[PDB]
Amino acid sequence: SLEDLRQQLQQAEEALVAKQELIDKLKEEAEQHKIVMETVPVLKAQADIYKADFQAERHAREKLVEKKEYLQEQLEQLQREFNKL
Amino acid sequence: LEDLRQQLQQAEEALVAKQELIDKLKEEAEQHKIVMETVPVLKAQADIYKADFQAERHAREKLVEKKEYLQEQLEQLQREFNKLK
Amino acid sequence: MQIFVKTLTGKTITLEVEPSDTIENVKAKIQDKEGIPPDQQRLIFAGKQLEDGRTLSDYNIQKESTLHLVLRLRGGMQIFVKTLTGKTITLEVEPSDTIENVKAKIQDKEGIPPDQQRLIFAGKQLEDGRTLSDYNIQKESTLHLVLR
Amino acid sequence: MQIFVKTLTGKTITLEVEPSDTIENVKAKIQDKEGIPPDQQRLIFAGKQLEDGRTLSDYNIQKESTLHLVLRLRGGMQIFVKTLTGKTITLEVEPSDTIENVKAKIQDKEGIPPDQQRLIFAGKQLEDGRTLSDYNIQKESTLHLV
Repeated sequence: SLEDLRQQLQQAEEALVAKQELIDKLKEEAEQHKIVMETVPVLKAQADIYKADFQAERHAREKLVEKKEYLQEQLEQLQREFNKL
Repeated sequence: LEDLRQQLQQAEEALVAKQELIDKLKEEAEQHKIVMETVPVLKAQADIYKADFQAERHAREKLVEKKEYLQEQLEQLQREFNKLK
Repeated sequence: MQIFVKTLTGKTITLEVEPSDTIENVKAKIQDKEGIPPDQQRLIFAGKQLEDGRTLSDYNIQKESTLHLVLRLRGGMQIFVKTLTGKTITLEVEPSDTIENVKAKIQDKEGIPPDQQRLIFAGKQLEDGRTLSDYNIQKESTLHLVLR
Repeated sequence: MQIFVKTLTGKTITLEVEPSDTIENVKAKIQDKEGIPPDQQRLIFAGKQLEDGRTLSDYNIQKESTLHLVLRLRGGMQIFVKTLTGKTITLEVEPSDTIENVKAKIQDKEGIPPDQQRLIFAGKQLEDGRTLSDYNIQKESTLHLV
């Protein structure tokens, strides 16, 4: 029987290997994930920076819209006094 | 054999351990999977920020030209006024 | 046919829809609840951007399916406001935006309450009721704020 | 001590530095071997945006370490170039950029070969051995292309 006891030892060492594989797998896949995750800080920072630069450009544009306005009404002024004489 | 029984349960126990490991792993994988979802969207965001930047750079450029012309248009009307009375 | 969307802040909102609407139809509905202008919002699923028009059925979207929303920085149309100090601030707007819609957004940047505000566009005074279209205000246009 | 800096999409440069070397110090070195102006590069360690004034020690950057690099979208100073009648373009410059380097930057944008380029800045033609600072050119300034 001692016969059966052996048929169980073998039976169970083949479960150990089959299971150990399902571990190695999950272990590797978990690592890969950890590699992709360690980059989110960077994605964050980048989203952040871009928005920053955008804001910069929106103010640069803001100044010009303010210049355009100025020269616009300065042309208007000249025209008004050229229409005379 | 004293020792046979020993091995079978020594294996059975090591077997349970592994199964608890995979359970732990499978449980983190589940956590890893809803988090990973956040990566493609941190990229899709970095992108539309860049395009937002460019569409802003542009308007700035269009603004740079409209003030260039105004400057000249103003300088002109000034030469023409000075040669007048 | 009862789905949510989520900003990258965590902030979730449930949106009552059916598996027939278009991408813009969803976007249309977002603005209803949240007030977020449709063109300023991009939508993501299964790791990819969705395009207005193609209906939400197509992109395999199911019930309680979690969608991903992203707010742009620009908004397609913009206008300008010059303060009593001479400051120029760029507002993000749309044709159908009442003077109350504009007065709203001006309160956000400058702060000043929507009742100290009197907007003069090309000589004439603006009035809360009428939208941007009524006065025919094209983009890049510049409003003026003066004393009430 | 050596560290590997890598941007998000590929390209890992390796560089040799001291622990007391500051961030502004490492940026100078990344320009020295990659061109990218310091005002256009932001470094990140452990998910934090490093600071030009503090050192590698202040952040625990030991040997074989990796700092992440993110490129800006602008740079603090930019000039413009009008083809005298055509469209106007924006250039990302540094006050100590030579005029030839300005030609290269133009060629990257409009194909125009530096040989076929003549630049005038508010009268005065810009020679090649000189810099934008030498003609007192500053942000928002506009150059004329002939």
